[PDB]
Amino acid sequence: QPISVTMVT
Amino acid sequence: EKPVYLSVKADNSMFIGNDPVTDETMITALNALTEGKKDTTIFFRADKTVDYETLMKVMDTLHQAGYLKIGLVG
Amino acid sequence: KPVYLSVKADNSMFIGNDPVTDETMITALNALTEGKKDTTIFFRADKTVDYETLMKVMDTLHQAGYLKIGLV
Repeated sequence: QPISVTMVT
Repeated sequence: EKPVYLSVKADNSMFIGNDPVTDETMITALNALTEGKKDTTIFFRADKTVDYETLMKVMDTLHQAGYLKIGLVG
Repeated sequence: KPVYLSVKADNSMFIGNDPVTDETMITALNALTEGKKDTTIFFRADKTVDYETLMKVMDTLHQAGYLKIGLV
């Protein structure tokens, strides 16, 4: 049950 | 479409844009902004002290609602 | 093959079962991925780990080019 994320900068 | 910023504060207060929300009201408030467009980018920001359990409760609410384009900001 | 990164309440960190810190994590990860940056990284943490800690780890992975992150 993962949640994908991007990190922004 | 225009990204939405979800903020969680150290007091665990939560906001969609400037609108106060809780787990039970967040998806209604978000749909007001996205008009239900699930491809809208959601940017999550939190106070440095917010813990992972809180983060995961918010992420799960968005995920079960079909909001899958999430960026973490810090 | 995906790699699991665990952060514990005391801020100790592991790649697989290998203890790591921010300055050694990418070497340890490259030993498992052979440098394949499309390898999925699953981040798991204790409930009390702070967002600051999560973001320090995410930034280290990000600056190294590991962009396929799942939170568990």
